[PDB]
Amino acid sequence: ESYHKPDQQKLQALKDTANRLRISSIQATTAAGSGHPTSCCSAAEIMAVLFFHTMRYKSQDPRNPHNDRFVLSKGHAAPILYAVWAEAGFLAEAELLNLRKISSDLDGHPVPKQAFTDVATGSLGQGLGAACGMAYTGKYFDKASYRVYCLLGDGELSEGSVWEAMAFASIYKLDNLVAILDINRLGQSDPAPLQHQMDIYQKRCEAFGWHAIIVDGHSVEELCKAFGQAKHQPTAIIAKTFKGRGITGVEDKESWHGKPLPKNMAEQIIQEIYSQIQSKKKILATPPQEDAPSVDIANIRMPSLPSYKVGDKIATRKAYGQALAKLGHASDRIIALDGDTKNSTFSEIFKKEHPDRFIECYIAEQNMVSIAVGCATRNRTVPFCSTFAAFFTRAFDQIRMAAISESNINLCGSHCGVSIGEDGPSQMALEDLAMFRSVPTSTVFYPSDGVATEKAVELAANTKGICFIRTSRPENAIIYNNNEDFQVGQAKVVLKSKDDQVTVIGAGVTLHEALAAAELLKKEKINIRVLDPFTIKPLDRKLILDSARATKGRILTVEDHYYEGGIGEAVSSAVVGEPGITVTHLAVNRVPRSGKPAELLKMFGIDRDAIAQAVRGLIT
Amino acid sequence: ESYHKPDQQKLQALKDTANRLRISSIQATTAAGSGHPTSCCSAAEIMAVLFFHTMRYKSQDPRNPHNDRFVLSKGHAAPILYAVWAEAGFLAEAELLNLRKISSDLDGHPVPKQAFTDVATGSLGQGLGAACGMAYTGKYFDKASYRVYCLLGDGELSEGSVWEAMAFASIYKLDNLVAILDINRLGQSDPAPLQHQMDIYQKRCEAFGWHAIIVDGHSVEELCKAFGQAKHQPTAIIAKTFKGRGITGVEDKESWHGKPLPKNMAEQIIQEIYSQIQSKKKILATPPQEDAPSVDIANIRMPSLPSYKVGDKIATRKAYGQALAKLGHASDRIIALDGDTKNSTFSEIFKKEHPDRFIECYIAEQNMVSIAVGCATRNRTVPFCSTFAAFFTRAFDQIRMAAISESNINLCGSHCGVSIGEDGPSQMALEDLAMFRSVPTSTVFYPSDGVATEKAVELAANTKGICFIRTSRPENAIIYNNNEDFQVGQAKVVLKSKDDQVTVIGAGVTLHEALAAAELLKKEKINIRVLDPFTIKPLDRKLILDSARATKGRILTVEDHYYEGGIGEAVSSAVVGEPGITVTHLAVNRVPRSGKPAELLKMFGIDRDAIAQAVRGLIT
Ligand SMILES: Cc1ncc(C[n+]2c([C@](O)(CO)[C@@H](O)[C@H](O)[C@H](O)COP(=O)(O)O)sc(CCOP(=O)(O)OP(=O)(O)O)c2C)c(N)n1
Ligand SMILES: Cc1ncc(C[n+]2c([C@](O)(CO)[C@@H](O)[C@H](O)[C@H](O)COP(=O)(O)O)sc(CCOP(=O)(O)OP(=O)(O)O)c2C)c(N)n1
Ligand SMILES: [Mg+2]
Ligand SMILES: [Mg+2]
Ligand code: NA
Ligand code: NA
Repeated sequence: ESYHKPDQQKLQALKDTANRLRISSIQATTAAGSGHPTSCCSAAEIMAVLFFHTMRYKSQDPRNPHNDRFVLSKGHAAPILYAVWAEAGFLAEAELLNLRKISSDLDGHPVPKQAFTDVATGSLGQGLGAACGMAYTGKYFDKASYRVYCLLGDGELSEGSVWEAMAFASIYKLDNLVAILDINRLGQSDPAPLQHQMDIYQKRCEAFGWHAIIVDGHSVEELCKAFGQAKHQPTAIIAKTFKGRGITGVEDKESWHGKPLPKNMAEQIIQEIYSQIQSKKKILATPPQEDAPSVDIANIRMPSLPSYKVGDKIATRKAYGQALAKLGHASDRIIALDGDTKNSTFSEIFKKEHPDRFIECYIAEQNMVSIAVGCATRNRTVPFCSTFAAFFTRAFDQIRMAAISESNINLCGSHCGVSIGEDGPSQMALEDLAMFRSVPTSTVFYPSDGVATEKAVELAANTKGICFIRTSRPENAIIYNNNEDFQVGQAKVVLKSKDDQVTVIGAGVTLHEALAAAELLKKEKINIRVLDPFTIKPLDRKLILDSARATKGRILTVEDHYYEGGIGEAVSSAVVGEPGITVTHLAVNRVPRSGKPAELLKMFGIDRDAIAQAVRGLIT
Repeated sequence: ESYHKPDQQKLQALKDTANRLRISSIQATTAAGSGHPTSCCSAAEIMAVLFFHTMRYKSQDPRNPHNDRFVLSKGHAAPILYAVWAEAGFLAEAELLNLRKISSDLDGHPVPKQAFTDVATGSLGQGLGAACGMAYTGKYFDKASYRVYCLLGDGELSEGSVWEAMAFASIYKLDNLVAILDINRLGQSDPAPLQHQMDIYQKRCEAFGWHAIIVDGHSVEELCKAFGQAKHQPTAIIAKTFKGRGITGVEDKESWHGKPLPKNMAEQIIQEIYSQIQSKKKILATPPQEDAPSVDIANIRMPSLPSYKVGDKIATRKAYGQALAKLGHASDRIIALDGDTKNSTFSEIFKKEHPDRFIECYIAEQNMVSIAVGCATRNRTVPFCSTFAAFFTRAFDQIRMAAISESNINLCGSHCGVSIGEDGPSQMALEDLAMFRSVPTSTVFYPSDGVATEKAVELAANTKGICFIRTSRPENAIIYNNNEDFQVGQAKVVLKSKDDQVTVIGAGVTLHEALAAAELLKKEKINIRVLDPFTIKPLDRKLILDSARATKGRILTVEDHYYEGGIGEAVSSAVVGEPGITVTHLAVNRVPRSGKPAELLKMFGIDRDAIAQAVRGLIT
């Protein structure tokens, strides 16, 4: 479809639109008493041209799967996003004045309770990665005509996550993706490092494989032309702008970031801007080509029960890869992402079987999470991203923002705990339960054998929110029958007798250490109840307390994790104040070191001998 | 001091050294049964030339403050680091064979229990940032002649944190810093994206402001010359290498990352390598110019007591900046870092008073933490880095690694909780207590007024480990006298009577909400004990239980944080099983939204009215 080269009246209408967007941005933030009108004003021509010349979308159905996508990476410009959706006819004009009120959904930064928002972007530097996932999905999965546009600030470009996304887009030839850089010279508290050195921005973009075009970001003409032209590779529109453009006395000045205009000033400036608008008539949005496919919303089921054998030995990391590949045969919705760790997480098994649905993300965990979030938007795919659980700490802000984005992504982190052995602490996840439990939409699976792992993968696929599966490096015995039923929030009692002295709660390697402790203790005529949580969040409080009441009130938790935020604290918080109930904890008390897995479990006090000693001390 | 242009015999000795380093790397990893000899072998000429031609250091005193610094960013090449320190005479040869044993300190990745290691680097992409802090310190603080050298992998370059460091180094003109890029074509599980496209690496480095030199990384001559030449700006030595160089049959092959050679193969390959060594005589290290200044190790004390007034209103974020500036007058060791948030965290006050000791880190939280870690190495400075607590989640892996690095850094995160109001959840720290409590070397301060904030800054300065100070946006009343004594692990009872019904534990805004609840409740003839923890980690368990025993065993915790990993869970874990003790929690149960601070405290159930209702329900 041809570029429509605008006439001078269309160009004037785009200028008028940009100026209306400035006025609203000022009105809304002055009404709120907070916000970022100067950050809106540098972007006003960009927004007018994108929404009212370049992009194709259903104005009354912002989530429509055929629409071009727009990602406001510089999310503090939210008031101008809201203004463009009022200009397009989706939002009521009057509602814009309710910015940041508890009575409104026009919140301080964009969030997906808004139909026109797919991802929340208030934490800078994350929007381009989500946009990359949207574009990858458009080109390779949906195979549709929609384009993806992402608006970034210049200060924002200091975030490394942006450059991971830059590199991803050129690796994967995302010629349907456009990044618009609002080079307004200034960040929050000082000039951005490169200021108006447009040539260095261009060199950086080009060095990372993008087609880079420098424009006057306040020229509607130049913007129409640069956006109109497609682009064989990801394209960066490097827009020279002025912060506070159009606000006399404030344009290009420090000390105005995140500062609203006082009422008296807003009124004077708005009259100035208004004087430059030549018509009140609004431009209409133009709709998309409807070529996005249907996607299935049904439950995704494993094609058969697990086929392990009780007593065989397999690491849950390897069971994860097996289970994920298996599930990929049941549904084309499943996609897998990994950060150059596929041979260690065993996501390589999925790649072997389903290569078209595997995304190599390289050593770039931040971006990997953002790609997954973008792929999950509009329910287009069901992503599973993997790396070592320790390296998901590199992506915690992306995970945090994924929950604010109401995203349905699945994360599998391997190599938990000291039981990995010889690599040492840099590779050992000892804080991942703390991390993921603190994510408000999370479900935390900690499968203890291959059967439980397969069941966790299936359950995660069908569970909303941030699903985390903690996998382990040691081979451990299969303990569950293949037809054992598993559910979110349902634990399992894996050993019991009527004379049990203590309820021992373990998971992964420490479950197996607890079972081995039970055998040690049998020699002493001491029986212990052993409980496998299955999910750490939510925790089966009922079965834990029913168990504890059968074992003189006594609970011992043992975990390959630090003391804070893990299993022991979850249990303690669940049962505190319950009459007659006591909880004793065994966990890892400090940064570990290299050695054999069994040696480290011993050193850090979480192996079978440590468990047996704690049990005896409770009995006395 | 002149470049010493080596003769052919010195060059042959450097080749011999490189080959000895290969042999040891193989021997050690084969002995261990794990490790990364192919990653060592690509770097062997680089290591030989750096340690035995270019760098200047005391071989018997690796931590000496005058020494050049070397940072092994690609930390899985640890065996070749160990080998070079044995070659230099510091380590015993025989100890190299004890790699990864629980009986050795030659662990799988480098750690600072090793004298020759300043920062732990097992999580890729972090070493260059630490090296930047070392170089910044050398040039601007120590004003010394030492240089800083950092060896990176090519896959590693996919991490965004590397590019933040690249940009930092050119902003700050770190002409004493050299990055060596081991472009061996391969990552862990596939070729690195750019493979041997040396020109694109050069363009990326140059676009980020570095002087970039492409070399044959297996030519000792070319390396000597490129390292010899200083360099007016940060310099990237872009070394074309082959993974597994020198291992016949393995050089340049996939499927060998992190795979040790079997014994039979190691023996054959070592005989091959050994055959190419022309002399056993070792080269000696060359010592540094001793021009690093003395640094003071004494306690750092505030120059006076706090000068607040009880009843005056100040936000703890603003008290932080005031206190940090004050402390900077007492000692030149204090430095401040911030990520383009200085006007919102109030670190701008320190910048105003002590500009030479403020480091603007721009919107790049990962790198900021790494700069701080590097500045703290060898005790050269006492860093305080600040941003919003929510954005420290962007740096969790750097923080995690800082504890593995035994680093003494101070972090102040503002804008905690829903009480920030209108910006919404992207800015709200609701998981920072979970995060920082899980860091094993951490001390977590949560000051509730300006006095407590000043005391926390002073205590943090003098406390080892990862110190976190949680600051808040609302102005709240000063409640403490200026001469109130504060200590790590000591809480305060701020309201009590002999007829108290409940012990209410709050902090920051929720302390003030609890005090307001106490006034509400007085109307009903209900008294409550109110306790301010001061430190969340470590928690004053004794005062909490003594308090609870005075209030019928009843504890209510109220926090502007999610339920998991915060104050309520810390308290529950501390007191679980204590007879007669109950704990009830109020926290934030889901992702928040925009509104006024008081409105959000109400919506999320943590304001004075919520507290008063929970107290009444306990009494019944
Ligand atoms: C990951 C990350 N780091 C730092 C920031 C902080 N930040 C921004 C805001 O958080 C808005 O999103 C900031 O304004 C706060 O709203 C404000 O500090 C609150 O102030 P208070 O009243 O004191 O509480 S925006 C920003 C600068 C971005 O510059 P840019 O990319 O050049 O964009 P421009 O605005 O010029 O177009 C910074 C540092 C965030 N959010 N994320
Ligand atoms: C932040 C981050 N992300 C990913 C990785 C993983 N990783 C590396 C190791 O972790 C070593 O540090 C990895 O080998 C593990 O030791 C190994 O997977 C364990 O295997 P197991 O036996 O299955 O348990 S190293 C690496 C590739 C680096 O490539 P490069 O930069 O090009 O360096 P080169 O080796 O060629 O010189 C990856 C992905 C880490 N660590 N950090
Ligand atoms: Mg800007
Ligand atoms: Mg490599
Ligand atoms: Na899910
Ligand atoms: Na400290």
